Amino acid sequence: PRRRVIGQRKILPDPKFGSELLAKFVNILMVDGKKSTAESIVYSALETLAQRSGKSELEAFEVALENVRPTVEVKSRRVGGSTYQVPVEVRPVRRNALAMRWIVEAARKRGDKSMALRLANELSDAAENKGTAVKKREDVHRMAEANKAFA
Amino acid sequence: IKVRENEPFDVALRRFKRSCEKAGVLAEVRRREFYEKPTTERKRAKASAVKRHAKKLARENARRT
Amino acid sequence: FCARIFGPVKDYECLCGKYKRLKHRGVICEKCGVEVTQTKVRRERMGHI
Amino acid sequence: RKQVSDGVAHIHASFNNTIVTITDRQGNALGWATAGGSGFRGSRKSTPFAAQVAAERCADAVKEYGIKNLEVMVKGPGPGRESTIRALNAAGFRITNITDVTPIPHNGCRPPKKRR
RNA sequence: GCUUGAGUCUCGUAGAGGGGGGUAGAAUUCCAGGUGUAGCGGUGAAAUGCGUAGAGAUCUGGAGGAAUACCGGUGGCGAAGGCGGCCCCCUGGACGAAGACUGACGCUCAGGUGCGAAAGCGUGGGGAGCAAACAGGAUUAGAUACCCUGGUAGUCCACGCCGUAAACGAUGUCGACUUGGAGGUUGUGCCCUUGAGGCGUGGCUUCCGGAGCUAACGCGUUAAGUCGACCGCCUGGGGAGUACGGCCGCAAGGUUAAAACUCAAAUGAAUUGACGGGGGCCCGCACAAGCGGUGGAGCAUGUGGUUUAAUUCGAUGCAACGCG
RNA sequence: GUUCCCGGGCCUUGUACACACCGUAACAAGGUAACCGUAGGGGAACCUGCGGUUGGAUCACCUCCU
Repeated sequence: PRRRVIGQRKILPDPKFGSELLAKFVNILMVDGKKSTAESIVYSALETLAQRSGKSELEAFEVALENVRPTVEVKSRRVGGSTYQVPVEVRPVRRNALAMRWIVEAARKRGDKSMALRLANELSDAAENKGTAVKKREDVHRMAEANKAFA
Repeated sequence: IKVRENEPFDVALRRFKRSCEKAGVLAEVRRREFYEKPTTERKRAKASAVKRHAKKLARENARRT
Repeated sequence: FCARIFGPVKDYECLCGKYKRLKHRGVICEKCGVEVTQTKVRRERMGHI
Repeated sequence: RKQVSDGVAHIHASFNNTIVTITDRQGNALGWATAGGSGFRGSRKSTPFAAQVAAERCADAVKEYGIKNLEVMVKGPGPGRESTIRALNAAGFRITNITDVTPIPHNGCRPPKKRR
């Protein structure tokens, strides 16, 4: 808001792994403020996705994160008067603020079973490039190349 | 007028055409004559042409900002 | 090679040229301190770091 | 046809129209292309993008003739004059030389009139 | 009688200064011929028109017609108006170094005379472009109005008539006097024009200022500062810078130039607000990226309307509707 | 991040306004700048052509060379 050049604040790291990528995903997957109730679910989800993927509970999350993390977010920043989108290379901190946002929007759609299992599906789908999670990431990337003449 | 350059271009290079007149005589032989017009607008133009030099004289003596 | 750090490029001559007066002595360029004195004394201008 | 290599593309951009007329040095025309004959009716003909489409409609209708070292004789510094000569140098043409052959009048006769 | 006033000659320069005629070149309308396409043109948009009877577009040859991009400079000439290729002849006005003289021969005005952009018209020719009256399509409730395509008058060459203006740097004219700077334009004298200059003098013109004037803005050696000489104009606005009459005109009118009545102001300079689909910067979750809702559903509450024996009154854009 | 959008402030430009923003021709550039002179025309304002002047407005942005 007109002055902020401030970055990101502090969050409590995960009580298991030294990954705070995972630590941000829990605060976004929770609802009605209940983080304890939400964190135990991420655990029962991260296990079965890694169990259906082929590797460990940490790389089966980072390697499954590259398939759902864009590089571009196009924003409305005009120079003249016409209406066009400008391909904006986004900061690395917001890139995750794109991935672990749709994966959550995935855990709230697809009426499968428990939350830990529907999530275990959508990121396992991302681990094999499929599903609604990885799907929206594809769509944003398509929003970039069609507007890459305006520089 | 005529730009050529045998090989190092990878560009059209019409910079002397614009450096000639281009719109110079376009703006003068495209619409109605009206003989007096330029005279008046060169009037406001000339006074503002001396004004920047008046700004050159306005920056040399003080500006203790 | 500075007038603010050392002195006048020429005798009573400011860096920017705000003082092309060989009468001006002492008065500095208010942008950056250019105390106008003889440029020949710049064979004795001692500075530091 | 014509056995021509010197495709003289007379690019004339009036105000709201980019009419390019490829011919020969003798005058034997090959055909034309226009920012208005391709569509874009309105302030759209006024855009060099239509003049770009123009240089492309002019980039064709010559694949039966064979212009290679072409001459770009420009007149009419209106809508074209920019993304038109550049479109030819982007359409696969080796322009021997871009010419601005403007036999400007000394304003002998009286011209029309516009915006009042 | 004598000279600082007026004036001319010897010796020179520059110029959209005027005048008669002739000529060069491009562009445009159009004509003939070869090529060739289905669009050109125009506007915020549409449309009249042209088009297989081949337009627009390209090259060559060419006849009318008017006008000179770039050199172009709040620059030059002139009483003013006004006026931009070149050449031949004619020629007015302005200015200067060094001398020669009559010796104030100087200034201006009612009646009077001359110039007079552009336009109206008469006459021998003309019509490319633009374009009064007018026609078609639209903006529109309407168009005789912004726009486009056509088009009579006019525009041009030569002779005249009515003899008019913001004919306005609004500054009447001859002249003398009054600290400077940036300059521009055109000559000249002196010193080695070694050199892109230094020191003075006249014409025209622009900006900032002192003296002084002034309501103020500002003018400021070209004055609105200081005087003398000559003429015209004003007595609040409107009526009206008009009718009619003298004089003049083929036509359109022109010059000199009022009254009755009514109103109690007309006008100018200079400032702060109101508003701006004018410019710049900044602030608030205004927006960008996300989370939860009203509206579809349930409960409680409220207002208008309706009805009733009565269903108090008030607020009733944001700031009324769990408010009293 | 201030270039989009709603409201606000400061500086600034402009006004025949201060009683304070049948047809729009002037006052913001009134989205067509104004007035004088002349001929003609239309219910009518005024408009079209020609000559002049300032009693007119911004010279702020978007692409290129040091």
